[PDB]
Amino acid sequence: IKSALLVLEDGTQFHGRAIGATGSAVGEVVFNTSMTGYQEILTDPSYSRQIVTLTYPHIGNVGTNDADEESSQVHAQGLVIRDLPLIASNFRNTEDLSSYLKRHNIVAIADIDTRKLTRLLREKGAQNGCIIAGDNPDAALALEKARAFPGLNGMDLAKEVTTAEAYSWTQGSWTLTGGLPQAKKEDELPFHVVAYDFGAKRNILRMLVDRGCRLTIVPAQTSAEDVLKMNPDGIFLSNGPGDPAPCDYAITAIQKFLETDIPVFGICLGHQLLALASGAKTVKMKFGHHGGNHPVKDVEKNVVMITAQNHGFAVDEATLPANLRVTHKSLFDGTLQGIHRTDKPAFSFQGHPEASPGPHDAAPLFDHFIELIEQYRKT
Amino acid sequence: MPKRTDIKSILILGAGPIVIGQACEFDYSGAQACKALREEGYRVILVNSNPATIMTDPEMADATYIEPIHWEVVRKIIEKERPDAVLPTMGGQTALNCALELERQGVLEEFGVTMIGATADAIDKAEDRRRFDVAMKKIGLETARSGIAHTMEEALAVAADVGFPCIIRPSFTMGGSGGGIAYNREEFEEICARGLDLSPTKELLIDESLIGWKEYEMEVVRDKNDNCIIVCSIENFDAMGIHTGDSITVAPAQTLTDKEYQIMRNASMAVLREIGVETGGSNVQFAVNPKNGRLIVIEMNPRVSRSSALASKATGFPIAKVAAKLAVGYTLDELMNDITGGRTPASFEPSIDYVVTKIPRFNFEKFAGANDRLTTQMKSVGEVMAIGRTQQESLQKALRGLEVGATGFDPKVSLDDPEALTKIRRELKDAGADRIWYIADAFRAGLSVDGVFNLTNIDRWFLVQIEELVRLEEKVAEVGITGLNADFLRQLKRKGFADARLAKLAGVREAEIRKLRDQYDLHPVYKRVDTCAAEFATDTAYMYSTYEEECEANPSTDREKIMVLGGGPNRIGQGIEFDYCCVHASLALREDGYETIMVNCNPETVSTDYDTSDRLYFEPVTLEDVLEIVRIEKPKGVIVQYGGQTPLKLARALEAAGVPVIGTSPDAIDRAEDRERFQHAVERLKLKQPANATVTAIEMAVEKAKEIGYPLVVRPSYVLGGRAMEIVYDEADLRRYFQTAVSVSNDAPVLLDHFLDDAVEVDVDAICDGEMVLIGGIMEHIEQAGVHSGDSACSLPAYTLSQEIQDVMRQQVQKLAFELQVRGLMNVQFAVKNNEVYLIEVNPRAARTVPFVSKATGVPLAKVAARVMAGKSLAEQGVTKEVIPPYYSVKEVVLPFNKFPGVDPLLGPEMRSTGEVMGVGRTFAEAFAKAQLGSNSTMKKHGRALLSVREGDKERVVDLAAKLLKQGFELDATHGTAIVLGEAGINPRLVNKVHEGRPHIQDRIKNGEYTYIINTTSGRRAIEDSRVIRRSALQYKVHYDTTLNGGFATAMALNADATEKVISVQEMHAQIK
Ligand SMILES: Nc1ncnc2c1ncn2[C@@H]1O[C@H](COP(=O)(O)OP(=O)(O)NP(=O)(O)O)[C@@H](O)[C@H]1O
Ligand SMILES: Nc1ncnc2c1ncn2[C@@H]1O[C@H](COP(=O)(O)OP(=O)(O)NP(=O)(O)O)[C@@H](O)[C@H]1O
Ligand SMILES: CC[N+](CC)(CC)CC
Ligand SMILES: NCCC[C@H](N)C(=O)O
Ligand SMILES: [Cl-]
Ligand SMILES: [Cl-]
Ligand SMILES: [Cl-]
Ligand SMILES: [Cl-]
Ligand SMILES: [K+]
Ligand SMILES: [K+]
Ligand SMILES: [K+]
Ligand SMILES: [K+]
Ligand SMILES: [Mn+2]
Ligand SMILES: [Mn+2]
Ligand SMILES: [Mn+2]
Repeated sequence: IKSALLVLEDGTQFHGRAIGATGSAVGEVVFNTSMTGYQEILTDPSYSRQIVTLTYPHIGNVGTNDADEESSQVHAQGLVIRDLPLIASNFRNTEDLSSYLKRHNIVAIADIDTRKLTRLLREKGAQNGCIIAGDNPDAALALEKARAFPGLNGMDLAKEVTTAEAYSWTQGSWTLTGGLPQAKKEDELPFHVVAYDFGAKRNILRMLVDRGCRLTIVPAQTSAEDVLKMNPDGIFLSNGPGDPAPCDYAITAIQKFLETDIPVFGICLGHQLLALASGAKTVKMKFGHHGGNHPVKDVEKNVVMITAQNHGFAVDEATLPANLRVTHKSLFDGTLQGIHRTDKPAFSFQGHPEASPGPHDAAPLFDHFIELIEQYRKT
Repeated sequence: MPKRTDIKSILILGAGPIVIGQACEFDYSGAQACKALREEGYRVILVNSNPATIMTDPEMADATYIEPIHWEVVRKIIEKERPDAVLPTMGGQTALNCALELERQGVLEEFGVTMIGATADAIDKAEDRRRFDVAMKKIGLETARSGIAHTMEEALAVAADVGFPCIIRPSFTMGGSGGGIAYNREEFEEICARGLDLSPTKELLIDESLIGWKEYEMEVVRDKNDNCIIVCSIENFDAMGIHTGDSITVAPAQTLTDKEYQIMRNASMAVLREIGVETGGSNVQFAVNPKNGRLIVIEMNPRVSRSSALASKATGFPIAKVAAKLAVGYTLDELMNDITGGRTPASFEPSIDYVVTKIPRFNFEKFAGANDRLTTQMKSVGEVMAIGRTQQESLQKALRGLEVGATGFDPKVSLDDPEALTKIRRELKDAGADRIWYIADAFRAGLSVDGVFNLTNIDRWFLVQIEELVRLEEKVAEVGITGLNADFLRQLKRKGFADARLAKLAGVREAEIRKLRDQYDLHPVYKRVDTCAAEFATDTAYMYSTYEEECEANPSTDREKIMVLGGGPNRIGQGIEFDYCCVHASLALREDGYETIMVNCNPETVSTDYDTSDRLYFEPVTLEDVLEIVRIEKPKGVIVQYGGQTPLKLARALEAAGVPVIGTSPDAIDRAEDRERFQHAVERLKLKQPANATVTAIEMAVEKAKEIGYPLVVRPSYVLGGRAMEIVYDEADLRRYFQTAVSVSNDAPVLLDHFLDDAVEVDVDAICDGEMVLIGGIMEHIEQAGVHSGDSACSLPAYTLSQEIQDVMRQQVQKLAFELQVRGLMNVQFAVKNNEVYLIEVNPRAARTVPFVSKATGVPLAKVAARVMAGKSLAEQGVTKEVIPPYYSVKEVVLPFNKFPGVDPLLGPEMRSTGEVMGVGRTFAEAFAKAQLGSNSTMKKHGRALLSVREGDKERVVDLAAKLLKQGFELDATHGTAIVLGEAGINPRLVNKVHEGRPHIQDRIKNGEYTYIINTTSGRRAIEDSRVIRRSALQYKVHYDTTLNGGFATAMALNADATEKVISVQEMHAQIK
């Protein structure tokens, strides 16, 4: 018998079973309502320093596969589930969940009341916690480490997960029939996008490439100047972990891009950054949005779309600069989900148009971006 | 826009009598719509022949019509109610089909009725197989290698194409009706023959084989703004090849990666869009090749389905309610999510933090010579649903919630039976209703998961789970009661193990495990259903039990509670009537100020609706499960009289365990339920009962039989629906059916009752408050005693019985009510022979005739009796005098013989009907004709009639023959009948039996020579001799009667017009003074 234990800042204990690597894990604990796409969720960089709790009891039913990786590694700090299936049963499976977690050296616990945990977080808001998996896990030590957690509030995580050297991406999206395609030749890509890497999901890139862009990924801290110098047909601002607030560099630079006529697009963090760069304010939500069933309204067309969400922070609507016009809102809590510059060719989305995992509903948000780009090209 | 202006009045098309493949789902659906609209300021008019439904409650809709669901009849309703729109999507196939014929016949057009929810083209687009297929290809979805057939010659050629095995699927049918798996040529013609005839469009869709692929369904809802959502996804346990309705299924889907889900999801939406569904919800089914994710579209249902009900109960998402509203132009974003206290919009996709399991409920034991292998045509009669935090937990609960005697995985074969692996093999290879239990037996027997997968095609994801429970079970067996430490016991409770299963394994008493649990403090917690996985709070109390940490029960201390125990899955003999009563008891008491708690796990019910009671425990109706809730609810009282045989059997145990049982006592119930005890009561009362004896063993039975004399009726204790009941003609008839009678007798004796020949059967429903007895109604049966009350047609008032004799019965009822200590409802059964009242039995509870009588008398008996049970007397309620309506009311039943062809469609002491209809008339004749038509009888007012009667009926046959002649029929008869008729002066046309020559009856019936068939038999052998007329009459769709009284009634009906006049229930009730 292999123990594990999860302790919340508030002193609440969850005793269960160890399902991943031996050791401890500390982070901000979050709940995710997705019924499918746990692997994609795990390899999502925005989860860095976060201990992810899944609401759907059985996690690992389909095993894992490389195509289902949204990044080169597992970003989640920890994994909290109700039940780890006996077997993985899917033709796409290459490695059972346990193995995978261990391999990625992830501390993970199973067999706990995730529902009670969910209700707690939803009720009393996000909390930091600690998971200790091993022989005799020390509940007081766990608490200590949890308590000692700093807090993603004011935590710039973007810098921590970003790429070292800028790079090129020309790879398209996955197909059932073909799987992950072969990278394309630059010449096959009309458009040329520059992407800030704030801890970006591969699906963003693929979907872009999918729409005719040849990409160049750059570190979060890259200078607008350095940027402009490549003559990009459009710029893009990825998703990523932590507080967007603290990221002055990127803020600064974005400000610098909005002086020019280049089209710009921000997803999630990028959304927050751009809103920041537009003089808007960002807040940290009670528990945030994490799932794949989130209704979002395109206020403009008065059309609803089910989306993939993952965000602990948000942009304050009642502090929005006039130049900032609301394109979208959440139908669950009326939060701000999308914005557009009145003056510029810059807009953003709070959720994930790229899904992975999740509904494909918001993928057209990309198309806008392509419109904006072919237009600047006409120019 | 918001809700529509040009529409004020809506006509909701009901689904008719419950039949296999088309059951309670719609009453649930129908009733949802009704409430939805009405809550929305709309005039609601609805038509439904079924009296047992809630939807036909006069207080449910503005205009309620209990009329035959015939376009001519529906016509007259339109004509009279001048409805604006018509909602034809909440009544299954009956409704779609009718909506379409109204349309065809230009009736809609004729009166300006707008078709809402779904248009006629959309409907056809999906209902039509060729069309559907064509759409699939147009939107690039894949379907199974097929072809369309309009003929046999054409079906042959497509079969010679796709190959065997092949899948037959007619257009405009559901429940796999008229379909099946052709594994050869012989099978092929028989199936196609049936489908082509069955098809409204005379069209079959023939497919290649996808047998063994995974099977999935998705429930989608689409609005006028084009908003689209997946309400629920479902993964089938049983693979492609076994109709979803006959399969164990779970929600949500379990073995798809996000990538496959999305594909499936997109396809689902693509499909609704392509077909034209804009203002509702539909079900899209798919097949998946486990080996490669290859997706294939199976079909679409442009209406609500049985999965919608299940899907609804599974997520807390009110499908039918929403859809209704959507049909009047409401949009998803507009609509609030019920359960989250309207905190969120209905436009979202539900997320659940538990596992839902549904298992079908069968009744193969009632249909001996039937093929009991599961296939593409539905055979089940009901379904149970369970919720658990884990699949194991979910599954086990469902097993015990099914009410088939299982505690969970009880063994089917012995471990020390040489032939055991062979039986297992078979059962696995060729699924029967018993498969799940055999799968466990296979693990006990040494078969591997792989070995099982190969035979079953059931995903290993499920299999390993069952193997693990088996291993845990073997441990319990080894360690025994001593090994039941808290840790282990706790682990066991968590995997769904029932105290009862643990008990058998540990070779102890269930009460011992429960005690042990007590010691340990091992009790379950209650979670709530909320549509969102706890993302938001809910103020609704829709809960399920689980063994975890946190409890969300939060019980009131505030009020006096009343617990109502539900009937579990529907089944022959115990159906919707019992739901209707439960719903009413809650409605009543609640209104009276009590906090009402419902315990039930039938998803297709209104009782399992969160609007219905204060509290809802979606749990198996077992002793263990009920005790736990009681433990926490601490109710004022519990009602065990409104949910069938179940809670009835639990009574003693409950009371004994401290449960506060209200209404008729457990001892009292036992006086009535135990045949020997009942027998005494009759004696002590100086009442008349046949010559009989109560017995426990054959030899003695045999001996006693000699005494009583044959023929004789074998009646077990503690059964309803005539389970295992049989008329015995001799010793050996006896030895053959005796054990079976005992096996179902509940440690109570089996009655041996002398058969009462040429006697009239009577049912009496009454209420006793200990002070007074209120007679609800006396119903005289058409078919004689010997034909189960549930299978007989009946009249209210009686149509032939003297007042003098009825009065004799009213008194016996009262005498009995009082002696037996009845408190609430009771149902009394009598037989009239020679102007002599005979007592057959007493049902110490609400009976299946209750809803009908209520509807007929305008008195809500379930409500009244519920109040009496809770303390309020009849006097106090002011319900003290028996009502005798001004009109006639006739009940007729619908039988499933057409689903089980290898069965002799004979009537008897054991109930086999699945549903019923109500006929209301100015006369008995008018009532009957209406009943007969609504029962979907093929009877004509002219043609040739075939007469083939038994000896006893040789006297009244003349009168019957005569009557047919005066009507313009032309007669044919067989030998003996012809002789008698000849002697009367009636000269039928001679017809050759099958052994007599050619052409014979079969030939002539088969040729379509006849429009009516009257065939009566007597005796085991003479029955088996005439089986072919019956089977052929059925196959060829000719109205047939198997009782002379039946024939006489038919005859009368000939002098009436069921389409003549229509009347609302409101209006019927108003005619009562
Ligand atoms: N190609 C095929 N191979 C094997 N099995 C099949 C195939 N097509 C269908 N089936 C099975 O046949 C069943 C019935 O098909 P279906 O189209 O749902 O009939 P239906 O009568 O319209 N259903 P319903 O309206 O819900 O009562 C399915 O549940 C499958 O298990
Ligand atoms: N002695 C008898 N003579 C003739 N017919 C009889 C006799 N006993 C019973 N029957 C027939 O057998 C049927 C079933 O007997 P019954 O005892 O009522 O069964 P049951 O299962 O308790 N029925 P129920 O509780 O109403 O669903 C009756 O409806 C009669 O048609
Ligand atoms: C579903 C019920 N029917 C087909 C629509 C057959 C009983 C109506 C007659
Ligand atoms: N109410 C019973 C149905 C009667 C059937 N037509 C037959 O006579 O057997
Ligand atoms: Cl816990
Ligand atoms: Cl294939
Ligand atoms: Cl142990
Ligand atoms: Cl059969
Ligand atoms: K635990
Ligand atoms: K199936
Ligand atoms: K269909
Ligand atoms: K009868
Ligand atoms: Mn269908
Ligand atoms: Mn009975
Ligand atoms: Mn009876």
